[PDB]
Amino acid sequence: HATYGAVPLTHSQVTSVYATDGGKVDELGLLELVEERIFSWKLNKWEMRIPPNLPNDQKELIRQEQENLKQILSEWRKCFGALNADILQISSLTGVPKDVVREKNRTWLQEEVAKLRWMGEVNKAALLRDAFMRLEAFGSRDFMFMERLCCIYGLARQGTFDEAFTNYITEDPVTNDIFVDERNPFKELVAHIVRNYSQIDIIYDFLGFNYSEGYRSSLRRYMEYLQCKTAENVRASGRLVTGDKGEHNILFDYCVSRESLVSGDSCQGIIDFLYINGNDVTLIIIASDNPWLRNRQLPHRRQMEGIARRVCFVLGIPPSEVRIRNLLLPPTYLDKGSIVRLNDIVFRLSNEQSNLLIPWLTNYNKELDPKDVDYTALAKTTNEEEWLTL
Amino acid sequence: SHSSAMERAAITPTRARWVEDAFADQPSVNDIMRTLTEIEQLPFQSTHNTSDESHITPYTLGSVAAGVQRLGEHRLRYTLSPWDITPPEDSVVLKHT
Amino acid sequence: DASNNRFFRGYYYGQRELHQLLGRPHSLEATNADGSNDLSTYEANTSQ
Amino acid sequence: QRNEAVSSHEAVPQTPLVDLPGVERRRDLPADPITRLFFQHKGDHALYYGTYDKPSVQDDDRVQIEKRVP
Amino acid sequence: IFDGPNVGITPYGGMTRLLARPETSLKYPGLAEFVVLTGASLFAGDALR
Amino acid sequence: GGPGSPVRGPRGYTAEWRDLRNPMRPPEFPTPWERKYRQ
Amino acid sequence: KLSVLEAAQSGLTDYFCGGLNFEIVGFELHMAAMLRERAAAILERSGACAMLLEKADEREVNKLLRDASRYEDRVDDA
Amino acid sequence: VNIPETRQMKFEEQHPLLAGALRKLEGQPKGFPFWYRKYPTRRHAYEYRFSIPVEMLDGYNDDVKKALSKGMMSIQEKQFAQEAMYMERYAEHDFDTTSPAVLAVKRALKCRVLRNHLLTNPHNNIIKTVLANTERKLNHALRRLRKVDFKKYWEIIRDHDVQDI
Amino acid sequence: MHLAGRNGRELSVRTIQHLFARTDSFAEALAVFYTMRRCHVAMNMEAYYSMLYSLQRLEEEGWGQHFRNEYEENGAPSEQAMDFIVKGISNALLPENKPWLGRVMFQDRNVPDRRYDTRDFDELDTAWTQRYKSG
Amino acid sequence: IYAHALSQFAVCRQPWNEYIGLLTKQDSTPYHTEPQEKPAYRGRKQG
Amino acid sequence: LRYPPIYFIVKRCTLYFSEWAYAVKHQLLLQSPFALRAAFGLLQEVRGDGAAENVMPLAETLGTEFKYFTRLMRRPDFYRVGVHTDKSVEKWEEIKEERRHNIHHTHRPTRPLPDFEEVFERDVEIDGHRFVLRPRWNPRTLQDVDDSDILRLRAPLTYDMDSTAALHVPTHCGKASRLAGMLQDAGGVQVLD
Amino acid sequence: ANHPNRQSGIQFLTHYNTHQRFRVNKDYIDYMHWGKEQGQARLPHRHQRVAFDFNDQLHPTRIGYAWFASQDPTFGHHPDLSSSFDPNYRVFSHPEHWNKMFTKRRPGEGDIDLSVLPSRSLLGPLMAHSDTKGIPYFKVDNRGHSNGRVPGVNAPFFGEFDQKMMQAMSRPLN
Amino acid sequence: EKKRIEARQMMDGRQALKKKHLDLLREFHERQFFFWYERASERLQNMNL
Amino acid sequence: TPEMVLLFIQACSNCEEPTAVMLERSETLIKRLEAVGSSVDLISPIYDQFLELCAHLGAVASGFSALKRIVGFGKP
Repeated sequence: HATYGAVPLTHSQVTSVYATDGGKVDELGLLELVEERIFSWKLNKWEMRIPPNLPNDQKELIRQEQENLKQILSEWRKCFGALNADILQISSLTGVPKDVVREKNRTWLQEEVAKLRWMGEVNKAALLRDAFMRLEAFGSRDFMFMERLCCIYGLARQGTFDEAFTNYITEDPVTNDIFVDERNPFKELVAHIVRNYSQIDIIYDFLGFNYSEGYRSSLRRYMEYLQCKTAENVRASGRLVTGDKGEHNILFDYCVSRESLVSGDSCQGIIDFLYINGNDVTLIIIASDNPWLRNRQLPHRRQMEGIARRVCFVLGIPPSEVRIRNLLLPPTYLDKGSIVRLNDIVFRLSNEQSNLLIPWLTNYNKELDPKDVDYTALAKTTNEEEWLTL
Repeated sequence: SHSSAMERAAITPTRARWVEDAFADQPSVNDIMRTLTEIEQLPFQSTHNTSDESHITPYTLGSVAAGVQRLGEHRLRYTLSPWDITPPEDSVVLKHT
Repeated sequence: DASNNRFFRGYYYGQRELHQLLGRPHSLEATNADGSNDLSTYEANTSQ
Repeated sequence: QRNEAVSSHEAVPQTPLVDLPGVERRRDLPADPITRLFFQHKGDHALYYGTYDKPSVQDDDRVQIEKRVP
Repeated sequence: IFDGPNVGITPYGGMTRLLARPETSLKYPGLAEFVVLTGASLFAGDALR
Repeated sequence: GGPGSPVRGPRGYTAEWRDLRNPMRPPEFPTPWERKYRQ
Repeated sequence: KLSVLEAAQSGLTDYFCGGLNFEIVGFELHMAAMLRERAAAILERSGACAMLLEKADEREVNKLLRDASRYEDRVDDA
Repeated sequence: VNIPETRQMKFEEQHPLLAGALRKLEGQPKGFPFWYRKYPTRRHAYEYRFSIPVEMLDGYNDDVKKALSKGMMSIQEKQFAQEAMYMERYAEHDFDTTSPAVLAVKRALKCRVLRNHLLTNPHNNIIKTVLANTERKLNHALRRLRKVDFKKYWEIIRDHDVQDI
Repeated sequence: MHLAGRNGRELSVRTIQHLFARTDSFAEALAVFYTMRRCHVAMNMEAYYSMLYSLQRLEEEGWGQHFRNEYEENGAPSEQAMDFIVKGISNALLPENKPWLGRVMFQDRNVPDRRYDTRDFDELDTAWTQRYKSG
Repeated sequence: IYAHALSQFAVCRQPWNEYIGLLTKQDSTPYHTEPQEKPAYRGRKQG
Repeated sequence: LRYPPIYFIVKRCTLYFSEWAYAVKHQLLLQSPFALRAAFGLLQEVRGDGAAENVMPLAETLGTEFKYFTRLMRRPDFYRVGVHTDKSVEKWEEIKEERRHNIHHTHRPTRPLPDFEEVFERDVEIDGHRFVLRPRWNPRTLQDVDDSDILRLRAPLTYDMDSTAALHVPTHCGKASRLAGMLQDAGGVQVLD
Repeated sequence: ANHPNRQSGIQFLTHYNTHQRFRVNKDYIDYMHWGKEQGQARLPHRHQRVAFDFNDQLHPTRIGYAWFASQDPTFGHHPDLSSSFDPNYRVFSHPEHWNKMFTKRRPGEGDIDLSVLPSRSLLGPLMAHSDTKGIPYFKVDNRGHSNGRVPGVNAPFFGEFDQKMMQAMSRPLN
Repeated sequence: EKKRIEARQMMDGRQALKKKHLDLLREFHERQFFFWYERASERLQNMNL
Repeated sequence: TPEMVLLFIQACSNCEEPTAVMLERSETLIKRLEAVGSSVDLISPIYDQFLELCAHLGAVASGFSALKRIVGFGKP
């Protein structure tokens, strides 16, 4: 539990505290074991988890993060239980071993339902069919791999749940022998996470688990890392990361849209990042959570023309070919659809090196929620409604 | 209080005869196209090439004065009229009213 | 409280003074049951 | 409601699909701009809308009902 | 206005039966074909006729 | 039991999704329900 | 005694009753077509409703085909 | 009464090209109002009559300049000029005509004028009543300004060392 | 312009906008405005806004050349140069970020800010002629 | 774009208010006369 | 030009048979050829011999129209090019600007985006007709179509061909909202291999 | 109420701050000359009424035809569209504007204010005569119409006219 | 909490609209001053004679 | 007052060892008083003494910035 001296670890020190190296780590097996232990937990295991001596200003944020993680785990618990119930029912009906039920084919389903219907148990056949359909729908051992890994990483980052998975009394039902288990699957799991997923913090913020001004600094660091990898010379002075090479590889962090939009001086061309590749300029803007201001988030066409003209004046780029483009990013998180277009269009990153630089891109399958689908659909406003609406 | 001329119609008898000569009893789109092409080369002097009162599509403005007024919205109008812009041939000394 | 008690929903003395103290924009035929048209600035800006 | 739900029930929990930018907005009620007591102001001007005590400037062609005060 | 083919689809709505009525083909032969192909508009006067 | 009584209180598919079945599919147990009562 | 049916336009449009919204119909048909073409591409990649020996490929093909069929069902319902 | 020169300094800082244009065109007639940003409102130009800015009277004769100078303003015009000068020094922005500070300074100046008029001729019961009402409104405005800020209080209440209003 | 006024033909808004866009210096623009006033032309808010846009773009070009000098001398743009690139002139008349000020008859007029060559002016006329000949 | 062929027909709505105002009227006078003021309800006690 | 030009439009108070025929041919060429053939086939199928009895009733008319519509909407000619031809000039300008200035709406858009040049071909000549803008139909002309497609369109609707059930308008009005109830009352669907 | 000074009544159908017309102090009834077109003198004016009959025209919309091209070409100006209509248009009243009770009510005296009625003197236009054009030419107004877009005034008008409030007074069933 | 965040977003929108209203009033005042200068110029010209 | 700021600048310029704090104090005093704009034509000696202090310190950037600012304001 959170006793005196407990401090919420950060990303720099979590990798240091978890540095044991293992030759072979069952990435999915340890995740399943830790998830089933979390499910076997009780609701009172979350009480003494907030570190004692911290200011209330950040203590509220810590409690909010812990409550979010608890709610996510509780939400996933019932889905996992229903999935296991379906697997057990299918195994009971068919006789097929439970382990290999997970990866059975629709042709196997066809012959099983056919033989059940021939035997006359039409109810059993239909039940098996629907159970197999839903099991096929939600049967991946990596159904939400990044989500589960980031939940485990956040649980470790809280720096209080490490000792929970220890000193547990368990008995073998076949053997009837009772022994106290001292093994800690959480330790080896988080060690594997910090060994493999170097950008686990970036993934954690992209998934939207960083409520305290997250997803912005992580995005900036991701862009800086991508620029450094795709280039060879870099000078980072404060908010300007530029390449001294002849090609104008320039990244500029203008301001924070979320704060600047509400601070004052109501404008329309408030951006977040400005990236020039020497031939094209891209304005990357994180959409505001306020729908009324999201309409004016995008810069005007006149402002786009002015930006192009000013870039031509300063950088010396000929105005004959200047591709100035806008990119919108979801406000609360970052989805795979936006990540791929950011990698492909904003930079010169190709597919062959995309997986080289981003090993977790294949496992990043987050999709926009129905509440966040319309984050880019902005209703047009006529010139005579300037007084009335935004 | 209803006249056959005052009803809004587009199948006026001349157009009805045109349709019955260009579409009726023609069970092929290719045949219809051939008939239309044949009708294309009818000279204006041909008796079969009958005329009809063509409805004129309405103009945007409808009046020359209205057109000039609309066009004047995009111009800067001088303080003085063109005939009094020029200085007079007789010497006039400006003074208070 | 005002949520499940009729006597606490008295406007002119039960709730008008509280709304004046807390800064909530208050009206007689208010949208909320207590008598406040909208939340105060602190309530809107800060979580509880 | 329960009968309709069970009738439309599916063995698989189907996920929502992406639709057009909007087909769910509350349509403004019809009105005649020419012959009207008041203009049917659309809901997109909720920012411009005021309150009963301090109304905004609108329907200036008509007289304004002053609140009764003792 | 039927205006079916210009959008790339067959006209839909049931007006084809009214166009193919024997009364219509008797009063104005070829009108059904003209309307379905050219997508012309029939007015109140035309419907009265 | 009215409103004066104290309150009763309050990704995938849940546990109560599995038992629900479409009435189009045959029932698990063919209880001879009266048609009038079924309607 | 009498059920009148009409259109209440505020002067914005002059139509009485337009057809089925061809914009939304084309949008959903295009979405279904894109889903079907992506499913066909992944199916031929796996070969080099549908049933495939590979479990993940079969699952994603089934999901894409199901979503495309849902779009087609929406068009049919309209 | 004269305008504070902070306005000129701010205008020169904000708009360098316009300020340099005015400085180089000093003494020369000008056909374009460069000072439009310097004078957002009519009440912000109280040096000359009828809200005429100083820069406009450039290519005109000294007789017209003298006729429009401060020495030819009526009593009401002088009162309004002093009121505007005091209000612009407390207004949060150019259009600030509703804040308690500007309301209080306007009401205080009006009360001073009413008191002087009553000292001259006291037979106006209407003036007595309107002075009482204006005093009440000024008291209410100051009571409202108290909670929003008190630095303005320690700036304004040192006028004649009232400290007891 | 005296001949134009005598003949009675009225100068078009786009012609005036390009006339003020071709100017080089503030003194030149002031001379043009004085000449237009002397030629008995009633000034309009569109003309005033064209003059204001010309002033703004003159200062914009000056700052652009100033920052071009530093970019050439250093080999890398500066933070102030980037901020100017983003937000235009600091506190400029008719700011570009808010396009609801430079509007006349509910139509924005930002033509007299960028330099126009002999082709850019001609493109609009060629487009209008092509539209007339086609549709 | 597509209205080029449609505008060839150019069938438009015919006037109706003019027809109504210019058709023969049962009550038509050779010279129009302004109707006289009708009595109004002056008040409760007046009538 | 040696003298200033002045632009007039010439409108004919009376049209001729040749001019009307030219307008009709222009409209026919402008619209889709495959759609024209399908519409002609649908009309002749509905009309039949032309007798007062051989004309299909309203229910059969709606059924055949639904059959043709379902058979034709699967073609890319409808949902890729045809549906975008009715957009206004303002809408097209907005689409052009949005595509030219937006990344998320172009590279991997969650919502499909029309392409003006991909749906319209510019300045085409077809047997003496000049089209400043003509929609880009896959069967460009009427001579590039096949009669086998028309025969299959006129063939009766079957679930094997297009996986679409037949339409019966009155029974769909009646029992569509109660089909599940009637099936439950019957006892469910019997599945026989 | 037979008490003098209370003949105004208790009319609630006014827009004043109190329902007691004799107690309100905004507008004062001129019983001797008012009521020419509104019946009694105590009733609200035609341009200040909030109650409408079945066979009486409503308040005309102020526009301050061009937009009826799509409609019937012979349709003249809409009777419900007026170019000069002021809702709070003060009318001249002797008791409030031309008051003579202080004097002996002689023909030559009486306290009069000229703000009620626009000046008819030729002095007006002569002093307010300028070589430059007027406000509509100078385009000093940026608000335009109070409402964003009016199909009758700002934009072209489509659809069909609706004189009686039928579509504008209806309840959605969906 | 959900209602609170909704109200906060609404208040942010209203504040932005108020700032835009202030900007539009500034533009209107500048236009009025521009018109006044044109009108007042000729009167001073007449007063100069 | 202009006299007050001029006297302070004279003291901190003609004194000894005005290494670091006094330059920044003079800068903030100038940036605070210029906003009020009490001195407009009498600030030429103030800027002359500021330039003398910059000469004593050796800094060239601050002196050139002050010279550019005053020449923009209009001081010959």
